[PDB]
Amino acid sequence: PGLVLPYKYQVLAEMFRSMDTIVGMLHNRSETPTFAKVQRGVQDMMRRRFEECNVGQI
Amino acid sequence: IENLEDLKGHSVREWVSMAGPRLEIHHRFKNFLRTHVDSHGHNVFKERISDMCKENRESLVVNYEDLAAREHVLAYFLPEAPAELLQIFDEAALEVVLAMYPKYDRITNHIHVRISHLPLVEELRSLRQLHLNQLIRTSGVVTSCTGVLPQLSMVKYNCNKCNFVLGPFCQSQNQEVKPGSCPECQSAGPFEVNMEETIYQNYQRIRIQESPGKVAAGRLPRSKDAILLADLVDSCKPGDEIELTGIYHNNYDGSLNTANGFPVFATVILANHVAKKNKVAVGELTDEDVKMITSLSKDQQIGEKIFASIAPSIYGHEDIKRGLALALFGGEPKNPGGKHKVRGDINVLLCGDPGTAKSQFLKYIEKVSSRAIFTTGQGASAVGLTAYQRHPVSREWTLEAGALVLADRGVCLIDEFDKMNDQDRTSIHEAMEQQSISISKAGIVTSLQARCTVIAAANPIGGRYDPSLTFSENVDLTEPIISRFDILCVVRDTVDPVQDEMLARFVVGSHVRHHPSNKEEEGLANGSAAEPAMPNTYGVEPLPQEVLKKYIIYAKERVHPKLNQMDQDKVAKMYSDLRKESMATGSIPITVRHIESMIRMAEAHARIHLRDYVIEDDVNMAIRVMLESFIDTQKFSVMRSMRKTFARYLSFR
Amino acid sequence: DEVAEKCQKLFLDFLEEFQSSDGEIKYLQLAEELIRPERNTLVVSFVDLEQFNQQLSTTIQEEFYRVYPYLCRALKTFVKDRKEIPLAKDFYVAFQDLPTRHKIRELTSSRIGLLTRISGQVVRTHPVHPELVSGTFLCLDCQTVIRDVEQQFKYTQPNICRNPVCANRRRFLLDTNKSRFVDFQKV
Repeated sequence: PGLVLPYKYQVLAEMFRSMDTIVGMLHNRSETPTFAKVQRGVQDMMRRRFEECNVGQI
Repeated sequence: IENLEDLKGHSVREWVSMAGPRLEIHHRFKNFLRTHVDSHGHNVFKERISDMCKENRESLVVNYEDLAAREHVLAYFLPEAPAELLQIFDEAALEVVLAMYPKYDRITNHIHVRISHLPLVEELRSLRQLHLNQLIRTSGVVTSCTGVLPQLSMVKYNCNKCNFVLGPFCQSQNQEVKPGSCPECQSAGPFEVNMEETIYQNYQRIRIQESPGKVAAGRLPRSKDAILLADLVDSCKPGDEIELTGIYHNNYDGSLNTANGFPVFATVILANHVAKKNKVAVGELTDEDVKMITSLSKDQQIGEKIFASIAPSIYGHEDIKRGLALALFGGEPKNPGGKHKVRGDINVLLCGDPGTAKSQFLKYIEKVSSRAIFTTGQGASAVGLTAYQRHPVSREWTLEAGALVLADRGVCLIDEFDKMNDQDRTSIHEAMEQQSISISKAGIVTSLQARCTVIAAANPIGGRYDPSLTFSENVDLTEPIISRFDILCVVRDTVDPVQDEMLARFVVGSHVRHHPSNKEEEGLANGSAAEPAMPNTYGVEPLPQEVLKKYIIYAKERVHPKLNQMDQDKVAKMYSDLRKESMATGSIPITVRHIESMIRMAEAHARIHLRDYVIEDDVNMAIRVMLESFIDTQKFSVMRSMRKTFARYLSFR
Repeated sequence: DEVAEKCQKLFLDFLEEFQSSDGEIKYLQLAEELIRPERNTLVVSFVDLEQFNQQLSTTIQEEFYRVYPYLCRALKTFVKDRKEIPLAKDFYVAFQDLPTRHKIRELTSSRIGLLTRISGQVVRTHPVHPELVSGTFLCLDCQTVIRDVEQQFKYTQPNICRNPVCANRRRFLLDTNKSRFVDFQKV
């Protein structure tokens, strides 16, 4: 069989790669990443707003 | 040498200390500089070598997304402790520029590489001792800068004992050599003062301040010392929101270690890379907001969409709210002349009868914008304005700044302007004529840029305002400052039984909506509201809060309206109709200020509807605004000769 | 001294014997937050310590400057039994909740070492400034690195180096990535 690709599930697949970069170099010796100040770091090359509904599907 | 995740009991500043794993890391970054593989496959890093040697710009930049995508196992080992990884990498760049360009060795070496676009940005308040010696990207507005300073870095001393002159020495603020362990195998002899054997090194210090956009009422600002070494010199200007990356390193003094017991304990930031931002903020916005603003702009009622949202606390005075929205854009300061730089800012001067709450209309525009300040009259003077002496601690000279320089490309709010001193009103004309100040102190001149829109609130002389007198004489202000604004729309409150039923009805409706107990079921509880929207005077729904935030950071930095040549000659002969009619009853004629200002409001309304060029529908609604403000500066008796005659011009759309 | 060591062994058992509301200790929920290296909360209630011991808490407030290094090593050992912690970050005792308040005009000459509370209000505000606590120097005579350098209230310099031949009787060199600082405010 072949393979398909939508548009709503491929965003969260590549977002996990750009998400571990703001949690590894900060939680080891500085503050702990939360769910408030991290909205700026995840709003760069994505140009899409991230809230709480996207967390329930992950 | 291959695997780097197995430190074997070592720390971060120990595994990359020897030359073991360095063999593979150095050979990987060296071959990648000449072999650049981007999207389509264009080697652009090879051409950048020949571009940095033309103007002797030793600042090789590189994108962080390129090094993080090719090596997924190296995107974390770099932001660890890059204090020693970038210093050793500078020697690798010298082996590349000299291998292909042998003529570059004639100039000085030690090329400091750069790095831009960092995935992390920290504010200037959350940094303490946990971020010590960490390359963190921190932005902020520049308060002041320093020019050339002859830093004592190497002083020659003539000695005679073994035919060896003493030197070079170390006396800079970075590191020094304390007496007791001389680098020349611990030797010392006679000294002799010279006069031409002293080679100084460039050294400048920059003041960093917080951005006024996140400053609330009831907070104290903080300062930050920024130390910049060589290479990156004169790269920033005072009063400009830029971006400078550096290492949060402590301060190592050398002047108080001979008398005091504790040295200067301070945390500064060194220089590594600069980035002058304005134009890059609109390119990094979201995508879902661009689609929703185009669906609402298709209607022909978007003009009154923002006029009904200005100050939703006091009802009435519709003509006042129209001038506040147009002054938020500030126009587009261009160069219409051929050698003279004509300013292009919309300056509005408000002055009403004390009793109608004139200062509450200004407290709303400062919260819906991105940069706005607020000052009084007796709280500042000629000193705390734009620039004013030295640093009397160890013989130093450092100029400072005021409040108009840091408020670049923003909206300034000045309260209590009529009670200002006479020596202060005659010194503010320099800042509101060229948007720049030439500080000529200590023989060092430096020009900057300060885009501001003066918004003041004056009061009549003594008691209340009297409409029987002219506006130029009713307020205790000079005459050269009046001919520098544009919108002079003033109002006079009086007892009117035909309209007093909406004032008492709107203040009691907003008293419950703006109550902290009512916000528990509205702001706290999502999906519920006690009172809906207030009945406006146009039947258009107002705007909440998030609409005005993403409105000025998009339309102002996207479409640039040009200057066409439509029926502009019709205004030429129309101006002559009022020029030879004003003195026929008793009024001053219209000067050339109302002619060159028509382009300001023409491009302001075209930016709302997103027009690439000016249209005739924008120049018509701009004449009714400049005429309604000029008639309020004369006598009420001559209003029947100007309004009835020019009734065809005050009725458009 | 053996007097300061006795006030630390009995204080370690206070965090497990004296309960709070139910059958849980208020310090149990605080231990889960100390694992994250950005928050160091060590609130100790004085009105609850007197319920378990009174003569033991007398020497704590009477002589507090001497038992200062003993409180840092006792709380670090107790939290070690809860969960293993790294050996690269210290703590600080946050003793609060004092029912006794002293007046600014009520002071003599032996007020040092007394853990009290002062009232009043602050007007002037100064920015933060670091402080050399745990540093590392380097002898410029024999080229030897000396670790574990604690700075009290003066310029504590190693008078005797590692080599028992000569020493550096002048100045040293401040380390870079091997020096922990603690910022403070001089309000």
